[PDB]
Amino acid sequence: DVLVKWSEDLANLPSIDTQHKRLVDYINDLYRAARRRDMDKAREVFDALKNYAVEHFGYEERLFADYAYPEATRHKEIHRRFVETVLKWEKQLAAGDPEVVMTTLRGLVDWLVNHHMKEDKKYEAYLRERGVS
Ligand SMILES: [Ca+2]
Repeated sequence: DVLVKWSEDLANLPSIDTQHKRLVDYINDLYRAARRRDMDKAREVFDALKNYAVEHFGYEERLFADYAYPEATRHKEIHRRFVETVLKWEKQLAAGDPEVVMTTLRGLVDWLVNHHMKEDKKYEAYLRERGVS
C-alpha cells in the first residue's frame, strides 16, 4: 500500500507542506505501479513526479529570490544536482529493470523525503518572519 509517509518531522510552511505531501503521494503512486509490475504506468508516474519536483523546487527558489534568502545559491544547486539524478533515473527506467526501480524508490525515499525535506526546514523561520505561508 504505502512506501513512505509524510509526518510532523517534516512540517514547514503550509504551502510547502502541500507540495511535500503531494511528492510523497507521487512516490507511493510509483511504488504501487512498480509493485503491480505495470511499467508503462510506473514510467508515466515517474515523469509526473519529476515534473512536479522541478516545479516544487522552482516554487522554493522563487520564494528565495522574492525574499532575498541568504542561502538561495546553495539550496538551488542542491535542487539542480538532484534533478540531474532524477533525469538519470528516468533514462534507466526505460528498460523497466526491477533493480533500477528499487534504486529509484530508495533514492527518492532516502534522499528526498528523509534528507532534503528535513533540510528544507532551514529556510522556514526566515521566510515565516517575513510573512510567507
Ligand atoms: Ca533487463
